[PDB]
Amino acid sequence: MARGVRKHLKRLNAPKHWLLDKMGGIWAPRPTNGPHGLRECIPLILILRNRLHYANTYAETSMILQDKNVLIDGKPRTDPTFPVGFMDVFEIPKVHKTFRVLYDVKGRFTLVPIQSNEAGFKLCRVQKIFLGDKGMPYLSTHDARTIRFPHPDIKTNDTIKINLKTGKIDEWYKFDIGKIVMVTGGRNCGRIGTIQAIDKHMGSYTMIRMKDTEGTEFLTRLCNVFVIGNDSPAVAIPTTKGIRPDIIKNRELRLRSI
Amino acid sequence: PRISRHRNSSKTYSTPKKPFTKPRLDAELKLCGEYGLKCKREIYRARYMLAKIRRTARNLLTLDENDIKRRFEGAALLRRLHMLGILDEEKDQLDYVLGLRIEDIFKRRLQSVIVESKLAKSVHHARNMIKARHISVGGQIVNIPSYMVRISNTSRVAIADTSS
Amino acid sequence: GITHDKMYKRSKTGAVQGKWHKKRKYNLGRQPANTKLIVNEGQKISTIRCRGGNIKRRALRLSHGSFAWGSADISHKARILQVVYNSTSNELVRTNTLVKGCVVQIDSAPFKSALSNDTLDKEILDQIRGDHILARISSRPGQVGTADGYILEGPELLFYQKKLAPK
Amino acid sequence: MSKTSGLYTARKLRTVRRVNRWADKKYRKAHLGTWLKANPLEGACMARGIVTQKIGPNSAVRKAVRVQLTKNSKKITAFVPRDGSITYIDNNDEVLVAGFGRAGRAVGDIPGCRFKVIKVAGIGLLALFLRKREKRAR
Amino acid sequence: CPFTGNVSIRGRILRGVVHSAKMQRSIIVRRDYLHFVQKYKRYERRHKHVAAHLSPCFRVKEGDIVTIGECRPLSKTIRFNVIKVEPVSEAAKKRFSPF
RNA sequence: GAAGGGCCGCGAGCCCCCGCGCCUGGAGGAAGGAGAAGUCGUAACAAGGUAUCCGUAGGUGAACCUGCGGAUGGAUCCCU
RNA sequence: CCCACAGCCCCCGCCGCGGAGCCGAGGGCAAGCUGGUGCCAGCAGCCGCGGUAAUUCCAGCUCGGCGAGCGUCGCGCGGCGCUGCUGCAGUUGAAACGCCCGUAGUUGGCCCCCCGCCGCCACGAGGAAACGGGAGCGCUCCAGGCAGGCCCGUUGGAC
RNA sequence: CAUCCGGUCGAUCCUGCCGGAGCGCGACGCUCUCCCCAAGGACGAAGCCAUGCAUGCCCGCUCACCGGACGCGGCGGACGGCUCAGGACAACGGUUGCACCCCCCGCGGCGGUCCUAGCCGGACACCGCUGGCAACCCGGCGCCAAGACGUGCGCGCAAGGGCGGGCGCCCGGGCGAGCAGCGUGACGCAGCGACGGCCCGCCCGGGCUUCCGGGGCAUCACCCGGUCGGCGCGGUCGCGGCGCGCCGAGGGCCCGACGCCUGGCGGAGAAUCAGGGUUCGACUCCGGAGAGCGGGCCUGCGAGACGGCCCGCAC
Ligand SMILES: [Mg+2]
Ligand SMILES: [Mg+2]
Ligand SMILES: [Mg+2]
Ligand SMILES: [Mg+2]
Ligand SMILES: [Mg+2]
Ligand SMILES: [Mg+2]
Ligand SMILES: [Mg+2]
Ligand SMILES: [Mg+2]
Ligand SMILES: [Mg+2]
Ligand SMILES: [Mg+2]
Ligand SMILES: [Mg+2]
Ligand SMILES: [Mg+2]
Repeated sequence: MARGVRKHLKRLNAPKHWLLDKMGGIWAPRPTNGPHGLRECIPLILILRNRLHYANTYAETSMILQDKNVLIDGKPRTDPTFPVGFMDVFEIPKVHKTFRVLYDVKGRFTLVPIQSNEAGFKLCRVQKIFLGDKGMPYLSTHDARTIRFPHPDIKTNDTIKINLKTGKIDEWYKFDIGKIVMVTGGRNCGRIGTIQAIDKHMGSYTMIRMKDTEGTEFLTRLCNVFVIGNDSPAVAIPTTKGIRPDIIKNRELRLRSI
Repeated sequence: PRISRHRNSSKTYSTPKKPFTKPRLDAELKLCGEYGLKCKREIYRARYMLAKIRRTARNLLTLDENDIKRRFEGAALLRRLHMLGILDEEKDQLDYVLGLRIEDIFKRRLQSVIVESKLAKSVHHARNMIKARHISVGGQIVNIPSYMVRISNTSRVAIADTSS
Repeated sequence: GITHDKMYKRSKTGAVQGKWHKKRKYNLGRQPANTKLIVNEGQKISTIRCRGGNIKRRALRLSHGSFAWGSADISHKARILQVVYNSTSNELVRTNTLVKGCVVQIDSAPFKSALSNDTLDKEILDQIRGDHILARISSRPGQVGTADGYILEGPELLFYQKKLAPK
Repeated sequence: MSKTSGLYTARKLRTVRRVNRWADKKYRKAHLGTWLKANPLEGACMARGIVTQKIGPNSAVRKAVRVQLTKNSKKITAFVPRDGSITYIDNNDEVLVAGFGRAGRAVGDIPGCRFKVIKVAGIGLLALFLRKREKRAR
Repeated sequence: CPFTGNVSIRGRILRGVVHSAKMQRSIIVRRDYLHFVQKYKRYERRHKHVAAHLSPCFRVKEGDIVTIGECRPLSKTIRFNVIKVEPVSEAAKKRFSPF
């Protein structure tokens, strides 16, 4: 029974969707606390070193971050272990590359290059409405951001559009049947579909049923259902519109690419 | 601990349960002579591979034809066999696999493929030249007698350009 | 030292359980404050550093407190005279020890200073004309460093009056 | 039948097997513990002791020796296999003693012998029998 | 009491039959379930005892069926409170009744 | 606000008594096994020279004998 | 070339050591002729050999198995349907209580088409990897690892 | 990847066991040409230890020497590494909950403080002079710094306490659930403030908790007496016989209690191989416990810490 909090992370005990190599080393980076937690995030160095290949070692990534060449929602971050999460903005001005962090059909993080018209905001999921000091209403989001004095019409599990420049709401999407959603956890991560039923069980989890555009149907709990607009997506999405292929189709694709 | 602890490892052959059996000894010596086998471990390796293929084929055959897993695994196995030249091209049904024999495995060894091309006098001569790096596959030279050639690579086997 | 761990107890069947670790600081305890009514003298309160850096204060001596008359909504600061009843033990009463639930006598001056004539609850007015008023303690000394309460009335007043009358 | 077969009878079968598996001699020997405490080797492949006395339907006198285990201090009897190997063994000498083919039971026509000598003074007995090693240090 | 007191029901709701009602405001509840043994491909009948608090609003004898809800620790062995009682006739046969 | 002191609380170590578990000496007594080519007799296998065996009780150098009741695994599948 | 520096692998030149042991030959179990010794010395997991040809001891010749490995000792699984759920036996080989009543326990004929609950079957959600299985890839092959060429599914690391 | 063989007889058929034939883990013996991978004082001594190393970094404070020393201050040292003694309704694995809880860094908010501010006060460290002592250790006098210490300019604000909904049940800040916040009457002036952060939310982590699983012996058959429950207080971050006082008597057991034993850390897993299974599981990942034995404690958000202190015992 450890006397205090943990600071290390063994490579084998790291999350699977990070795709770390077994023999790369004994250790893995331990993300620091921030907007996203350990199991729904990814350290900055992994993106800067094992994905874009701009750096070959820890020291290069540290130097780059100190030089303040990377922006995360308009605020330069110098922490090599800063956690990056879903619906983030990842812009590198010195190479005119701007990406949005999303989930692929396989259930992994991806960078979707975006335009300037939609790179000044982000979508947030509201999880809690509480009264703070002096009875002032508040709200919290999945990225650990608190807003004061919100519109009464906003309820839990809704989606919020906040401008990055200032940090103010402009519009919100209600949680209802017939609204396009994206799955952010479980066996169905990265899929896109439309809500068709909402079944609530007293004292336990609420289940959400959605249908894929092709006609497929799948189930998931409400804790990882993310509205990304009405009917049509508000933001850009990867090339494939959240359609998971079968093993046979994936094998055909692999053989074609070989 | 050391990263070397996570490396995998395994044996590659099976020994007979009954060692002394006259027909088995005769057959093994016969095969060793025809294919110039260094020792009796190669036969055990061939038996191991054949057993693996046979078990996979059995497990797949126990199921219905229109089973997604059956189609997937049968297609993979047949493609592998066709690419490796163990099974003939015209055979595409899973049943033909269970009748295979280790002679088919042996016939695709490098010594055999160079001997059938008339490039060597005998299997022993082939082994002697192979050990002396005088042969090449495609653009690369291979000095392992047990190296297995693929069907698309059979016609690209030649004598090493740098060989004297 | 002092602990509230359950590892030193028997099981529901009466068996003895084995000791599989040493003592831990999560499960510690401390000696009671035993707050004493005053009746080098003065109010004394101590501070305790609890887990997480939080601060807890136990009173060792005190003499005053705030008491509220709910029916008429009259609250004043009064002096406590002495303890007269306790439902746990007579020894606490003899020693004049203050705890939650103690029944005490407070001075009547603050409440007779006004509304001694207004037609309110008769059973309280007679007490007001005297010198002491029966009251009860609602706070927890030893945790917050205060001894507050309320003036009795209703069935509980009759209960305690009958309890302490024959004595 | 003669065995319980109801759908809710797992407990009875479990206890029956538990009780009746103790009747097998081998299982008792292996999982009872008496053999472990009685065996001089204490479950080891072989032990080390000290020589203290050289002694002797087939009518063939056999050569053996008395040993005293160092780690256990008890006395046992060990047999010297090869031909003419007794000369290599001297009174009050350290030996390494192993078991016979059968674990516990006597082997062959030797009465009450269950141990074998294999090394003497740090040199293999069989090696000395073939003259591979020599005992000129002793 | 869960109705007039200061406790809250939260967690698991279970059912069982009354085993003994001798304490002041508490009882013992009997639960029955099945355990499967893979080696013999058969089952075993098992039971556990669960202690609960019984408020005066309910009247209970031995053999009745009760519904218990989970609450915070009330004592050394009690973490449940009775919520519903379904009377059973006395003299009825004791039977294995999983719930 | 130091040294020091009083009462309680956590609680080491030692003394005393009790219990449990495991090894272990002992005059003498008695059991089993192996070894030898010992002495005394022949109890069983044939109706083994008194048919054999079971339970119980008594007796005798030893095997064993006798009484009461039982079985055939007997030496009889067979008689107004 | 690599390496923190040194090795090692690999590549280019000149010169150039080719070395097999451990068990056994009566049976189980594949593999047989001379000389000694004479129930002695010794072999032998078991059966057994040895008291003048010893097919079994000690030696030479020859032969057999595995092979850069072979043999000996102890333990576990298998052999073993000799622990028996699948799947033992109970007249005579070991083994049906002297008989009856009887609680706990186990097991309980047939019948209502559609309701409730329990077991059951199928599917699904949620939940670490590593190991295991498994798609693809020529570390010269292999044990392995998650890579590589170019015009790369957004290359891939699916499940 | 469903196999049998020799041995009771003058011969024959059975039961039944003895032995052989295979794989794996270790030790011993003989022997060994080249390359690649690779375990390595665990096995009733958690027995005893010379010798060297294993935890530092720096923004703040320079009249030191020529700015680098040193020192005060800050963060870290509670992670990592080793082992398996103890412990058998416990640890542990899966599944719940806190409407009984605490939480550093980091991220995002928030920021009203009752009654010299062109900027307050005194000290010690290093250092100079002077000294004790075998060593380890320190003494006395003396000018000086702060993102250190103390006081504190400031638009009322910490903890706790009294009162504020119903008339059979159900049909917003928020819930399955009367939970939060607020108003008002009394107390109390806690924290921040000489270059402004008290407070709130998330996050990781911890504490306890629901259901199921969790070794052997019946030459252990009855066991427990804070043991079972209730009332009240205290203590705790917090619920709770966790402790104390009073009251009543209960609780567990052949569906195996209690007791005793273990050469007992658990799981993910490993060996073996028709199918069904048997044995093991010190060691790579997770969780737990410990640092000679037994106890106690300071600092700190976090330790009953041992490369932190105090005591007894043995060395
Ligand atoms: Mg006779
Ligand atoms: Mg006679
Ligand atoms: Mg007769
Ligand atoms: Mg008989
Ligand atoms: Mg019989
Ligand atoms: Mg002021
Ligand atoms: Mg200050
Ligand atoms: Mg132990
Ligand atoms: Mg660990
Ligand atoms: Mg510790
Ligand atoms: Mg300590
Ligand atoms: Mg330490």
